[PDB]
Amino acid sequence: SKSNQKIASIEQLSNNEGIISALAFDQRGALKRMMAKHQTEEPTVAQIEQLKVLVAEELTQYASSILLDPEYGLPASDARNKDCGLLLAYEKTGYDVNAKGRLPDCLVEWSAKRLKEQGANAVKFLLYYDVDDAEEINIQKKAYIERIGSECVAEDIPFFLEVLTYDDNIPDNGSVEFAKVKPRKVNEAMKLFSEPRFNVDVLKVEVPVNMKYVEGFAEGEVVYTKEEAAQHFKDQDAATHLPYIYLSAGVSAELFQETLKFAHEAGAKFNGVLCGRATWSGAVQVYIEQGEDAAREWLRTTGFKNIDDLNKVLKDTATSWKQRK
Amino acid sequence: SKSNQKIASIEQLSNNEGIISALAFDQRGALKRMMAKHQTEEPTVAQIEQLKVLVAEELTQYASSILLDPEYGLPASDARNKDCGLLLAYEKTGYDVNAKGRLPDCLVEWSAKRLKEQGANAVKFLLYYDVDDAEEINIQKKAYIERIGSECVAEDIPFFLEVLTYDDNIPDNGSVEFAKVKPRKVNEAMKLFSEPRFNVDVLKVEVPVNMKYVEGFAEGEVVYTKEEAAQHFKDQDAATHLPYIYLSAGVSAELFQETLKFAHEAGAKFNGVLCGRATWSGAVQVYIEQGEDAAREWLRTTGFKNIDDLNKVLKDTATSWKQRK
Ligand SMILES: [Zn+2]
Ligand SMILES: [Zn+2]
Ligand SMILES: [Zn+2]
Ligand SMILES: [Zn+2]
Ligand SMILES: [Zn+2]
Ligand SMILES: [Zn+2]
Repeated sequence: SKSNQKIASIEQLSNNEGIISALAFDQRGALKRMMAKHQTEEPTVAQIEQLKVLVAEELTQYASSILLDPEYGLPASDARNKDCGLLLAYEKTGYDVNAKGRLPDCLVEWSAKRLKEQGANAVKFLLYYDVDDAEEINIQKKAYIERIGSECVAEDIPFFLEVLTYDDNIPDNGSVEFAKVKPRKVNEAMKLFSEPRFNVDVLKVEVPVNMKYVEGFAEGEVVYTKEEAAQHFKDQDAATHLPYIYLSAGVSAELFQETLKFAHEAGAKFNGVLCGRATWSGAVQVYIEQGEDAAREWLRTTGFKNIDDLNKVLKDTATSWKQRK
Repeated sequence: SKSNQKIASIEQLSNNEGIISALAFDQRGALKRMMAKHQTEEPTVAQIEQLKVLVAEELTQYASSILLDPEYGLPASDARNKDCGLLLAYEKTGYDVNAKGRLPDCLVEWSAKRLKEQGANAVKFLLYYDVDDAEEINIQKKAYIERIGSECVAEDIPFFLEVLTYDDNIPDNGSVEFAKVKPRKVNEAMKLFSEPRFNVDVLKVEVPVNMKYVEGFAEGEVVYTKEEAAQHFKDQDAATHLPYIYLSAGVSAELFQETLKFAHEAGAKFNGVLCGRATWSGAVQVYIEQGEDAAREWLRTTGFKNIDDLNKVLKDTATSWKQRK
């Protein structure tokens, strides 16, 4: 029984079939790491704002919505296509490697009310979550999400909760050891944050396996057979009643496309994507080394190919956010 | 047009005339400072919980509600009189003297939803605010209060905002220099936090003058005449449309009583009090030095006299929270 305004706002984030075919560019710390590979200087605010503007200007005509951060992304939000909706990120970027727990913390100048006043159709918040963590840590995380979920009810604005999994006992997310526990980490977190007390509207989540270790896709060690990986997608689908969409996690455009196909064939009725680096990552080096004009040209050719190829796959694979179990 | 449930909850916090005749004991850091004057050991959790229990057991029959903190005050909340309502504090105790700005920060395990689930009839949050501070500091404070105000709308629970004033240029609140600016600091903060965007239900505030420097009350220097002090109370009344109640700030029971009379004669239509140390402060030394039985005896004699004398003054001076301008 979702409120009329929350329904209306999620319609504004979705395409004409109800698929969330969204473009993600709220990267801050992560964008700076990408830029640091191609220049010796620290990135400027102006530089970062302008790169986000280029992506919004060139690619939002092909997206149903764009996710931006309010620290650098407000000029880009003004530049978005007239039919493209807006999500704004609410968490501070990254986490303190020297503090235990990756504890969640909102941007200090912002509230759900102020994000709505900037024109957001949704508030997005990223939480790092390990279901096996100490309860002393996880209680703080549950309480924090309850606050944000309550703010978004009062402000009558959809709450998109992004969950990224981790385990302090397995510090490398990309490892074989992490790949074995990932389905559990992802699916259990979804079960928890689907509880009504968190007031989440849409979950933005990882695919439950690391595809780099799935039979057929794997160039090295194989952690799961195709049958095993497919079952992890089925378990993910059963973990929530809420609409859920996938993040790209910086894999190649082609691997992300083949992942969505695999999810669909396995029986995950995912409702779209918030796809960032798989679409636009190549623009960063071009912008730095060649300049603005060359970056625009990259976005009009390769960027366009990446998002158009993605949209074609979504048409065949994704399910309206309104579909009910 | 307050919601039905918020109205019902504030009725539960008020007496049969609609006056908030409430008992405050959410002190944590401040209570420890009081206890440290009478023992060499650091206070224990068990010790602090039990002192709050004694106050709830002996005095809540004479109060319309009690304000407690969720860190030590939950056993005391269970012990309150059946007709006495409950407010729970949401902020961490005190502030970091080594960090600039006294920036607001909720208790990490709590949310408005969880406070409501403990049986609170209201959420109370303390904000330290200097209207003359840098905007870089104050924007964070406004954003933070907007979040809490929004949570309390969603959870349909009254939001009591306590404001304490300060000025980093005048580090001693109790000084003559601070006394001169206090009315401005207090009244301007009330004007700001009465804006609809903060969703405050009731303001808990300081009296706008330091009575220790008002003509007639002053033993030393006189900062304001009686006429001048009376006008500051009139300005306070005009600063808000919301119900507002006074905190005691640890003055004597008799001075607090004469302050409420002065406010009333000046034309401040205050709606009650959240009175803490003026009522129970003497119990702390007795509990530590003499023990539990002696503390109960103090509460049944002097404690009772203090709260009963206060209730008599409130009957003559305070206005229903429902009164409209
Ligand atoms: Zn390079
Ligand atoms: Zn993301
Ligand atoms: Zn198909
Ligand atoms: Zn003593
Ligand atoms: Zn107080
Ligand atoms: Zn009178």
